[PDB]
Amino acid sequence: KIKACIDEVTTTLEETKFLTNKLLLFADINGKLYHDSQNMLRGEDMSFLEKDAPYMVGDVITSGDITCVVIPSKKAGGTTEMLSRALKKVPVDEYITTYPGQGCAGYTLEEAKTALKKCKSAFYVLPSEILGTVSWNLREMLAHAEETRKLMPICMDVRAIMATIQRKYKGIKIQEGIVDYGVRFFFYTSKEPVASIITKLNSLNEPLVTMPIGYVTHGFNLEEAARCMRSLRAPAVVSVSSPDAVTTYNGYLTSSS
Amino acid sequence: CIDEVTTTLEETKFLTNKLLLFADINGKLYHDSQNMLRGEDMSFLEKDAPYMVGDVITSGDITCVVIPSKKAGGTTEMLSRALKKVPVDEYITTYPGQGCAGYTLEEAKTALKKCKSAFYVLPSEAPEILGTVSWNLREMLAHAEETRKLMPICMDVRAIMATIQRKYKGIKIQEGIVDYGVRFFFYTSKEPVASIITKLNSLNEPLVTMPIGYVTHGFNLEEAARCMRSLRAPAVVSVSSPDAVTTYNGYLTSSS
Repeated sequence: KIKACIDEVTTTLEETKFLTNKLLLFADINGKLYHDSQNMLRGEDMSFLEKDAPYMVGDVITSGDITCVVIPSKKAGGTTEMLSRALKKVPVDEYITTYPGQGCAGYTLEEAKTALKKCKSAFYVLPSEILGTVSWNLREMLAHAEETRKLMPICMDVRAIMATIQRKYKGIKIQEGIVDYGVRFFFYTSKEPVASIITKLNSLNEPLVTMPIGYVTHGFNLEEAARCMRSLRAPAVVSVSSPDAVTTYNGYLTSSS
Repeated sequence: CIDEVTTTLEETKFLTNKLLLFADINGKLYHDSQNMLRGEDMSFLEKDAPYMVGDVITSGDITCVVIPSKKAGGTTEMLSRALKKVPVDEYITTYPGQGCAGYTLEEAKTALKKCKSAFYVLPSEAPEILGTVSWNLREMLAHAEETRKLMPICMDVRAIMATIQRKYKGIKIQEGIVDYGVRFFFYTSKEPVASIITKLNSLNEPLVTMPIGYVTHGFNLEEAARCMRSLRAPAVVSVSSPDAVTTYNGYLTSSS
């Protein structure tokens, strides 16, 4: 059940803390917390969560007032029914939590809400850059990346883009990952899932100039590409098709699923 | 649009000639689409690989569409959009994206119904001849040791590992094949079900196993059964109680 959303308007954190001290965190099979659950921590010792890893979906781990549940991953085939069932394994109580299974190709906000509402526990739910969206063509993007020395993610499987690159940067040895030849490229495939490309770029944590990842290449429309791009944390200049798409994209990026 | 058929492929070919096959990014066909072939030259499908979701490839009367994979995050909306790229016509086809952790029958039906093309839908591979038993671990191990059958086991189930290590003292537990008293096939809860199923289908040998993914990967019995339809290697499958045998067989024999 969802007792309240902690929007700071209607409900506040310090006031909810009178009701319960218990937190419900969401983890993956590897014992790694979902980003929203990680942002709920304030220097608590989370070492205990790796002491018993790897986990099975539905595994419940408790240390003091922190409870962690191992949830199914949507980007690996997990359904809403599987999500609700992993939540039913949590001992019935009052918890401060977030929407489970957010973001790139993860569960939608409505699916996360449903799973929390279906649960028998009472939940106090905490809620889950625009300045970077441009409308530059490939030429303009390449010129920017060569001048700034920024990393430029590029889908290796877009034939028209590869021909342009090979003609502009003659003798380029195209290979997966980092290729520093005129421009510092980051070559990725349409085979590698978007969430995986995003994790690799988030890890590399450096300035990027890119198109919205997965748009067309991985079967995403603009909205779906934007929703996945929310999970990109590395500083990025993001180029959309037309100037008309800039506002559209910003709208999808700024919304709630 | 749709006309679900009780009749065979060779029989349906009297109605129309065009086939709609479903492929992945690598240009490899989905199992149901591969079973629709009768020695046709499929080399052309590799000539232009890798593909993007939505790519349409035609040679003669065979049309292939690159569909999104549900077991990799694909949605129904993505599936319907890839299908809208297929030229409007009459096709003999199957339900797209069937398989383990693939799209459900209702999601596949919806995507085909959303499409403007007219379909003659051949049934999926699913079902009398069943080896569903209700054996406990000890019984399963005794059977595997005497028959020398391969016994898939989830390495991350602590209680199962303790039993194994106590029965087969000195066992060096490692991923994959470990031949020590029983020929085990150790897998992780990290590896997806469809991937374990593919590895076992490839090894193609007699198995004695519990329904793959049940509990370990978050599946309830119904979901584990639905994934088990994709298992083709000969298998003895053990469920909890004798009461679960019929329940499981029901889920295995059913539609979705």
